[PDB]
Amino acid sequence: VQLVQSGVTLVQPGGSLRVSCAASGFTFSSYAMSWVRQAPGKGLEWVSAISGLGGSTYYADSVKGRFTISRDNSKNTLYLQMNSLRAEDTAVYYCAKDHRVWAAGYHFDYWGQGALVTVS
Amino acid sequence: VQLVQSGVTLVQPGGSLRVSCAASGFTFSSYAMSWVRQAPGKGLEWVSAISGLGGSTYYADSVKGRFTISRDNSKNTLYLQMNSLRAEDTAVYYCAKDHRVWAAGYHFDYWGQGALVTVS
Amino acid sequence: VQLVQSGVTLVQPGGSLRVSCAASGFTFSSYAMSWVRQAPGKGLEWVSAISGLGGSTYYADSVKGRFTISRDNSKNTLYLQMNSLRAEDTAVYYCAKDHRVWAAGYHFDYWGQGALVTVS
Amino acid sequence: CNPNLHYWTTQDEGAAIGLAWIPYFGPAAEGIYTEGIMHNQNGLICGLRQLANETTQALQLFLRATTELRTFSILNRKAIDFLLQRWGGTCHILGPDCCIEPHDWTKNITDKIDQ
Amino acid sequence: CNPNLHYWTTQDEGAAIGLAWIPYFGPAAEGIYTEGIMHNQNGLICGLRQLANETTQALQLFLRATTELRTFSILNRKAIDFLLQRWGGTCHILGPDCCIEPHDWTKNITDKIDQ
Amino acid sequence: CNPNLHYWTTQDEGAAIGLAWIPYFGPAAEGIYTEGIMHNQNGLICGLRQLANETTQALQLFLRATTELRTFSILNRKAIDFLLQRWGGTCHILGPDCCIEPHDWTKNITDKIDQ
Amino acid sequence: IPLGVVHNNTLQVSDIDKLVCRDKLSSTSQLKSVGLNLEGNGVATDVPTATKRWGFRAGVPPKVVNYEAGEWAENCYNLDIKKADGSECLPEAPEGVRGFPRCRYVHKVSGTGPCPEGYAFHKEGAFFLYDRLASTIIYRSTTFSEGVVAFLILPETKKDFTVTLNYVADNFGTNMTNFLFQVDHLTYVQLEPRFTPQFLVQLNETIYTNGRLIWKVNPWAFWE
Amino acid sequence: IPLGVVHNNTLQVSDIDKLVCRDKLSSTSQLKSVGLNLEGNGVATDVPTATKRWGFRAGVPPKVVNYEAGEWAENCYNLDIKKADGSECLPEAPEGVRGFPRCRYVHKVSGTGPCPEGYAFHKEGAFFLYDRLASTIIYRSTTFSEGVVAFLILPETKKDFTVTLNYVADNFGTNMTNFLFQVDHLTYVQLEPRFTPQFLVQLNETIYTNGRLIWKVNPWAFWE
Amino acid sequence: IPLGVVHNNTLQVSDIDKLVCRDKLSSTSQLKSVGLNLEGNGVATDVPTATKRWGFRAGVPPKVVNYEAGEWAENCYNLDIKKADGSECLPEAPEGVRGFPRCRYVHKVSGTGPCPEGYAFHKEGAFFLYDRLASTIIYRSTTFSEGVVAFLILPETKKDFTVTLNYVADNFGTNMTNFLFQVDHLTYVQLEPRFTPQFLVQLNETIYTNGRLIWKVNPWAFWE
Amino acid sequence: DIVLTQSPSTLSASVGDRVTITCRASQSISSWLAWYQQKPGEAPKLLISDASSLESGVPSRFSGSGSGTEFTLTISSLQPDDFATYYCQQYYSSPTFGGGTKVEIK
Amino acid sequence: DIVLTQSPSTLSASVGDRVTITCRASQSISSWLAWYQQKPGEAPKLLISDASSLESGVPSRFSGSGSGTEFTLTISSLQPDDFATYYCQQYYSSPTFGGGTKVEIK
Amino acid sequence: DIVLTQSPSTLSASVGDRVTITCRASQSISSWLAWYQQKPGEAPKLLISDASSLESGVPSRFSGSGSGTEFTLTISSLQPDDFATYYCQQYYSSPTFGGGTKVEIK
Ligand SMILES: *[C@@H]1O[C@H](CO)[C@@H](O[C@@H]2O[C@H](CO)[C@@H](O[C@@H]3O[C@H](CO[C@H]4O[C@H](CO)[C@@H](O)[C@H](O)[C@@H]4O)[C@@H](O)[C@H](O[C@H]4O[C@H](CO)[C@@H](O)[C@H](O)[C@@H]4O)[C@@H]3O)[C@H](O)[C@H]2NC(C)=O)[C@H](O)[C@H]1NC(C)=O
Ligand SMILES: *[C@@H]1O[C@H](CO)[C@@H](O[C@@H]2O[C@H](CO)[C@@H](O[C@@H]3O[C@H](CO[C@H]4O[C@H](CO)[C@@H](O)[C@H](O)[C@@H]4O)[C@@H](O)[C@H](O[C@H]4O[C@H](CO)[C@@H](O)[C@H](O)[C@@H]4O)[C@@H]3O)[C@H](O)[C@H]2NC(C)=O)[C@H](O)[C@H]1NC(C)=O
Ligand SMILES: *[C@@H]1O[C@H](CO)[C@@H](O[C@@H]2O[C@H](CO)[C@@H](O[C@@H]3O[C@H](CO[C@H]4O[C@H](CO)[C@@H](O)[C@H](O)[C@@H]4O)[C@@H](O)[C@H](O[C@H]4O[C@H](CO)[C@@H](O)[C@H](O)[C@@H]4O)[C@@H]3O)[C@H](O)[C@H]2NC(C)=O)[C@H](O)[C@H]1NC(C)=O
Ligand SMILES: *[C@@H]1O[C@H](CO)[C@@H](O[C@@H]2O[C@H](CO)[C@@H](O)[C@H](O)[C@H]2NC(C)=O)[C@H](O)[C@H]1NC(C)=O
Ligand SMILES: *[C@@H]1O[C@H](CO)[C@@H](O[C@@H]2O[C@H](CO)[C@@H](O)[C@H](O)[C@H]2NC(C)=O)[C@H](O)[C@H]1NC(C)=O
Ligand SMILES: *[C@@H]1O[C@H](CO)[C@@H](O[C@@H]2O[C@H](CO)[C@@H](O)[C@H](O)[C@H]2NC(C)=O)[C@H](O)[C@H]1NC(C)=O
Ligand SMILES: *[C@@H]1O[C@H](CO)[C@@H](O)[C@H](O)[C@H]1NC(C)=O
Ligand SMILES: *[C@@H]1O[C@H](CO)[C@@H](O)[C@H](O)[C@H]1NC(C)=O
Ligand SMILES: *[C@@H]1O[C@H](CO)[C@@H](O)[C@H](O)[C@H]1NC(C)=O
Ligand SMILES: *[C@@H]1O[C@H](CO)[C@@H](O)[C@H](O)[C@H]1NC(C)=O
Ligand SMILES: *[C@@H]1O[C@H](CO)[C@@H](O)[C@H](O)[C@H]1NC(C)=O
Ligand SMILES: *[C@@H]1O[C@H](CO)[C@@H](O)[C@H](O)[C@H]1NC(C)=O
Repeated sequence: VQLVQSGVTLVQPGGSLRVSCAASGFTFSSYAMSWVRQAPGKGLEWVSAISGLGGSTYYADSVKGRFTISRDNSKNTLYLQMNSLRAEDTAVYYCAKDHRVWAAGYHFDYWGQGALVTVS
Repeated sequence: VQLVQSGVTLVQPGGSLRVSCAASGFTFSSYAMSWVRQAPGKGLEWVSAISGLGGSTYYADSVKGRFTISRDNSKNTLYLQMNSLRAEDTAVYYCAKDHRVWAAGYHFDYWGQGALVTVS
Repeated sequence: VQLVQSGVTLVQPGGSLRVSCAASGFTFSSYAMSWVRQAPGKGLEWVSAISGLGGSTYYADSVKGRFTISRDNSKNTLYLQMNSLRAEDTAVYYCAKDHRVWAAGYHFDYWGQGALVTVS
Repeated sequence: CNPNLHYWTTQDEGAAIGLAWIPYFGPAAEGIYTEGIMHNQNGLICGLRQLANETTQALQLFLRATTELRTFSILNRKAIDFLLQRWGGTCHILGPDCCIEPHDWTKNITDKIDQ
Repeated sequence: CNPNLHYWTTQDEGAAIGLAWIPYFGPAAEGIYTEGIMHNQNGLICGLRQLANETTQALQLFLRATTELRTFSILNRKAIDFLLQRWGGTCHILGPDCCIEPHDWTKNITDKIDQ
Repeated sequence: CNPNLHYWTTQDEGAAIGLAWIPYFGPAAEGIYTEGIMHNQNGLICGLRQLANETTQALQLFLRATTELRTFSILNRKAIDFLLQRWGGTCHILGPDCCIEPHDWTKNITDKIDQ
Repeated sequence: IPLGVVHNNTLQVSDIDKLVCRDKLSSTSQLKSVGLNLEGNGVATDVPTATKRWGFRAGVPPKVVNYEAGEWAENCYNLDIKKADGSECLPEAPEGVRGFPRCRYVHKVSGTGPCPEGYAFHKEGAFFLYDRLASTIIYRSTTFSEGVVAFLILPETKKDFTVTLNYVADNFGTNMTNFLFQVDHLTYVQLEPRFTPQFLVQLNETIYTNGRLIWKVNPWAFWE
Repeated sequence: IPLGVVHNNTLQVSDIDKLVCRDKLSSTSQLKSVGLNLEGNGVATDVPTATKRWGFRAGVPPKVVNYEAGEWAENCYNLDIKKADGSECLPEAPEGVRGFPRCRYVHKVSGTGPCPEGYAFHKEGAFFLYDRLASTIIYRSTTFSEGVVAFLILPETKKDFTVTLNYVADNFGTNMTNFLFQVDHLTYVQLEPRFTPQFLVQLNETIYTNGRLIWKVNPWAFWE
Repeated sequence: IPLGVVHNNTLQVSDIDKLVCRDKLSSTSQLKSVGLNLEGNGVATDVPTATKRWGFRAGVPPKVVNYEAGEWAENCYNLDIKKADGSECLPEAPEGVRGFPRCRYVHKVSGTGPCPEGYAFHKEGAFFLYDRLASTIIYRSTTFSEGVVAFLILPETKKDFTVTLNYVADNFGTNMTNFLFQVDHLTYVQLEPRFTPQFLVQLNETIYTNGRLIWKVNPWAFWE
Repeated sequence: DIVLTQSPSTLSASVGDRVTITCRASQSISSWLAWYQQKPGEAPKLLISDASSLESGVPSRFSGSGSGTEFTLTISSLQPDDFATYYCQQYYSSPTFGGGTKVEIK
Repeated sequence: DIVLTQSPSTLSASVGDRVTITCRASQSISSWLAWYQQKPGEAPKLLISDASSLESGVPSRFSGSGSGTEFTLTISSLQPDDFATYYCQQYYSSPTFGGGTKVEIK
Repeated sequence: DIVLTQSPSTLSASVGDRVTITCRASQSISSWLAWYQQKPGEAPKLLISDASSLESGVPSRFSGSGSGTEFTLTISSLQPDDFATYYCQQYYSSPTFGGGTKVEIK
């Protein structure tokens, strides 16, 4: 049931990056996944998420079109390519899963480690 | 509000031609246009016309498929390419506009000069 | 009203063949046609048939996808290309026509000669 | 069978109208229509009479599956079937299944090779 | 004519929802909707106002033929008309009627000829 | 989840009929149907069970916009969406967005250059 | 379903799996759905056979279709029927559906019979053709004709491609029917199969001259 | 029908036979069917004209259409009408159809008149716009507005693109109508053409202060 | 909506923006719209839960959909309900819609309750599956089952891809319901959740042996 | 398809007189007729819309009327300029013309 | 799917006799059965359509009948030529066959 | 669009006390609220689904409740570990957050 934050980095503005979050110890294809932001100095917000098998995807409005959710249920690995960066993009970004079965849900169970992605 | 007949010509049978009628002093895109025949020695008949913006077009049956209405609302200029000619094609051809607004109409306001187009 | 069996042959298993059945003395385009099997040592079964003009076609389940009905109403000639062969394919195959008019029917009128097609 | 084809259709062509399209300044009942006649060039109409009597079977069976009453989408669906036959999602311009004419491309290609 | 375009549409975009889609844990009456405003860039909205008053005629005539009440298939049908204009069943890549961009093909072709 | 798939469909295949298509020389009630069974090759059916429970959301939302009762055009519309993804009105045969196989064209081209 | 295409005034059915690059299809306006009469074929088109061409059965939904064009009608048919008790025999014509607009002749009929439960279908599985709609079922008080449907493409070439009677049923053909045309409530005629509309228009007019309850005569396509 | 396309905030009508390789169309989501108000044009939008914009005729089927989006309404209209005898004037709003959801103002009306047989159409052939549906016909007890329809593509750019009154009819404009707003059963007002909703809201409130049968005054687009 | 495709007996969901030249689609016959049961998943499928899986609400249009194929049913459901006064609880099943044709078991039910205004929906937002049609709403006197829908392509490979009970409601689960199976008007049973159809068929038959008002017992998927 | 019917084809008159024209067709029209005038080799002008609504620049000497199939025109007083050719113009369905009408003196 | 049932598979007889056959199936058919005949290595012929309508060239010695699932055949008088093989032919839904029937003497 | 409203933003307390939080929003929700907790630089955890259904590993000291727009939380007894940051989490339509809530002593 172990989750893996991988690729925290400081990248100049306008940059781009692919995070990957791995998992283990459960039926990853049989769950949803998401990405969630903690901007330091303040609170939380939901970004984006996925179906159980990569069909449906969901984004928040603030970064709609910029980012590209992605998954590998063969590796049971999560991914997120990301386009041009800004200041508010400076924040932690976790990978998590939902409490409901078959990826049709919200109200996350657990979290990973978080990657304070940043710009300069 | 001034209208311009341009290209009267005698062209051998089977010929082809593009008339253009210009305009001025009003909101040409906000009106319809048409082409109308006076065969000398006899009366009148309606040929063809256009929408306000070049979407819809209309023709009479006698020359359907032969002729090709055309317009330039940027120049506010009317046009009419014309295919193979015959005897009845020997006639005047005016350019005019309708009394209604937004090119959705008939019952013309004014006329131009007329071009006795002919064959030999 | 004369029917013609043409191409009886022994062809090794997995082979392929185009039978043709000709006709005469009636309005062949205004009738249906079919192919029908007599396995020696036992009885009958219906295979496949056609519309009056080559639009619609029909097959039995046992050879569905294998065989390819075909017709020439210009020559008033029937055809049947045939793909990979098996043991049960060892049998006579007649060409016949239906009693109803305009090829919309069954319950055949007549028969031809039959071609004991075979494998080895 | 009749050769003669005293037929009709509906007046829903293109350029046939001034402003008579207006709903109740228009008939809607008997003056929305079109007539016509032909004669049996090449046995053609008796051919399609045969065709329709042959059609009825597959028609009713293709129909029978649904529960819908008033069908209107069949003709579209036929067209899409045509295109999927033409266009399944992959093309082989050489494999004579995709039906393109690229042959004359070689004209400009040989024009370039003689450069 | 108005330049201003205080308009609306329906909330049937993509990513706008959590689980509120559930039928009766959802409004269905007044909270399924979307608003918006614009201003007349380039005479644009008065242009389309003209356009619609011009549309009405051919609309009602194209409509009048059928007997069907509640039309829903017109927009599809328009799209298929577009494609049949684009794709009748045969293409001429050179004959400027098929609208393909093969010009850059010659790049790899000249790369091969210099082999 | 069940692996087993004791399923059914409707008898609306192609060549399955003699003349039983005739309306009232046919059941229309219980004999228009088809059965079948499978077993869970590769976790497949539990996979699609998950899939459908995930589908329901976007389904009802895509549905909710209209007022129409008995929807029938969704599947077409899905197919047209597929093609517009494939075919928006312009193609880039090299730009890997149009999905054509012209690679073997170079075969005949090199056959011509060796002329 | 198949599909037939005009080309140089010769038709070509396009088998489905077969491929034809030669084809062309620029619009829906090239497409048409056409409804044909069973009068160009020379079948019987008389009131008796019109009874015999039909039957009843229940446990069948209604099934309806739309067509664009068709062919002018020599004859047509309409009904207003109940049972022996005076209870209706048929369904009610919904909205939209209307009588077939063209009818050189109308074989309008009334009367009653047993009318077993079901719907008025066709023996050979034909259709029942209304104003731009066809179906397999009759509705009351409505004009139609029996027919079939076609499906076509046309090219872009330059071609563009009344009367009332009355009758009464008698038990609806239970191996058994007497048919009676009506002139008025004190006039009828033993109907007879091989007699035409025109023959009986003459009959109407000649008795309409001659003072007007039942009478007799006491003793082939129309395109000619 | 034509079709207009957004491109760099300038519209382009695509004539049918004309060909544009430059176009692009990636989804139906790019397509929209939009219903417009006749208030952006500066026409009269008062209750009298609303009577005068319409007429009746029969022998016409009903004809209905669906739209996705539209424009917010300043004014709207609703009816509940019978004849002199107290017999209905209109058809019944079927299922699905509903009042137009947005109405800053509602010109709801009642009363009777001759109401000749037919249906409430529009003089200039406009539409009658309901909850995501429009048509050419009125139904009782329902909100709407007069309008037209558009058909569009949008690109993939990043833009995403109350009140109640009452009245009474008087014979429906047979060269003739008196109109009367209602405050209560013992209060009415000779309605007058050029007076606004807001003017008459002020009127309501000021008499609603002043103790409350008929009164008078005894003596231009809104985007400003 | 997504779309899943068979390929070598492994499914592949095609994300929308993603592009796959490898795909192939030769006909609509390759396409299918399939309706699934909530019995392959091992959920509760008993009469009590069947009450608990639903609720009411108004201000919601009805919403209907069509499917081609599905899965055979172990259990099914049907209703005929009124209120305490003896006034109906539900809408009426329109034409076309029919009971779900396959039912190894039928949990047919009657009775009454408060039945607050609205329509019988599903808690988790499932569907209500009828003869080749599904929807979100119940209609009276009709068989169905709860389920979902799929959307598929198939390749051109060579695979081609009873009972009645009775009950009575009791106030419809207002934190509260007694359920009672019926054998006859002088026989019922305190229904109990974990007991099967088969258990209660045995119960029927054994009391049907033993002379036949209320009784009790006084004390896991089926694919096994 | 529809064909107007000017009636008569020409007139002879004298200034100040009051003159009438009738115009007919095959099928009924809902007062959607218009009138025109021109001279021997001059571009025409609009006169009336709907056979009842005169236009700017039109002298009020004229008077159009009619309904359905039959339609009319009357001139109160004549003028030399008014001795030109006049025309009947359908715009209902096939926006066509017929012959026309003319004025004289002798 | 549907499967005929000839009954019996063969007969022994003698000329002039009167003989009957029955044919059955799984599901009901609306008198849409047909009969055939052939000989040891000869192409068949039609006999009856719908199990009641004989054909040209058919001797009236024969007599077909039946309905639903059960269907029949009777021969008034026998002949040497009539000692051949006969067949039952569904054409309702799956236009199939069953075994067949045969004649003998001993 | 919808915006939660934690109330208040922080607390000061002392162990064993009983403590309450309220959370609000703009529009009504059908008891589809959830709660969370984390610490200064630690990954959070789920606490309650639907504002009434606690989870495994959750101490029963907590108590969530509410309906519609207003929603709540109560703690029976405090702990040092329970002095962390807590959060209100919409998941109805826009699965969003608001500020959060905090604990202290002084
Ligand atoms: C797609 O998959 C989803 C999940 O991924 C399924 O949906 C959920 O499924 C679970 C389990 O099947 C459901 O859990 C059950 O919810 C009941 C509803 O309770 C409501 O009412 C109470 C009281 O008002 C509220 O407190 C509560 O928050 C809810 O609002 C619970 O009452 C059930 O609890 C009982 O049953 C369980 C199961 O044995 C026991 O362990 C408990 O102790 C208790 O006795 C139960 O927890 C959940 O409600 C579903 N919700 C949603 C939104 O889906 C879908 O079913 C599936 N798709 C389809 C079509 O089925
Ligand atoms: C699309 O654009 C078209 C025009 O391009 C609009 O349609 C026309 O719009 C004009 C002005 O809006 C209308 O003019 C008005 O017509 C009234 C109708 O009169 C009818 O009845 C009388 C009596 O029987 C007949 O004589 C007459 O011929 C008509 O048959 C007139 O009565 C009006 O006159 C009054 O108002 C004007 C305006 O202030 C005053 O100046 C006059 O003095 C008088 O008091 C007026 O002239 C015209 O009728 C419209 N017709 C058509 C066919 O469109 C469309 O409205 C627009 N599209 C949409 C959807 O609105
Ligand atoms: C498409 O083309 C098909 C044929 O290819 C047409 O259908 C057949 O057409 C023929 C001739 O038109 C029909 O023949 C007639 O059938 C009648 C029905 O009889 C039924 O009832 C009796 C008694 O129960 C049964 O014995 C019998 O088997 C049937 O079940 C017969 O009664 C008719 O016989 C009478 O008329 C003929 C014609 O003059 C006389 O010669 C006879 O002596 C007798 O008086 C007649 O034989 C046939 O029934 C049609 N069947 C089918 C299934 O099509 C279609 O009509 C055509 N398509 C359309 C739309 O019309
Ligand atoms: C039989 O023919 C007579 C005329 O020969 C029909 O009676 C006349 O029908 C015309 C039809 O337009 C009416 O205008 C006349 O008024 C009718 N005559 C009378 C006296 O009213 C009659 O309708 C025909 N049909 C029958 C009698 O059934
Ligand atoms: C005219 O205005 C008055 C108020 O100025 C309206 O009466 C009030 O309407 C509000 C609307 O929410 C109600 O809450 C009040 O209860 C109403 N007043 C009373 C005394 O009940 C009135 O409806 C308006 N329209 C009329 C009179 O036709
Ligand atoms: C309970 O079981 C009995 C039989 O054990 C059912 O009664 C019989 O049902 C069959 C069904 O075909 C009928 O043919 C019999 O006629 C029935 N018995 C009698 C005496 O009529 C009964 O329907 C079942 N259900 C109950 C009692 O609710
Ligand atoms: C490719 O070349 C072969 C001969 O080398 C020729 O027959 C074939 O037609 C060519 N391909 C096409 C599409 O013409
Ligand atoms: C083919 O070559 C001609 C000149 O030889 C050029 O004008 C034309 O554009 C070329 N074809 C295409 C499709 O570019
Ligand atoms: C064009 O050439 C490049 C290398 O020059 C090659 O990688 C590319 O695949 C070629 N285009 C296509 C469509 O194969
Ligand atoms: C009509 O006659 C046939 C036999 O010729 C018989 O089977 C049928 O039952 C009869 N009809 C009625 C209604 O009795
Ligand atoms: C209204 O007045 C016109 C003439 O101005 C007249 O033709 C019409 O008949 C009048 N309306 C009624 C209902 O009488
Ligand atoms: C059922 O119980 C809950 C609390 O457990 C209560 O909120 C609800 O109101 C009760 N139902 C009724 C109908 O009173």
